[PDB]
Amino acid sequence: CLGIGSCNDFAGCGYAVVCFW
Repeated sequence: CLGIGSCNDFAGCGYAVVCFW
């Protein structure tokens, strides 16, 4: 849940660098 540009943090909330999916 931040505004970067690789994958998603926790189900629709925002972005992630370390990919949960």
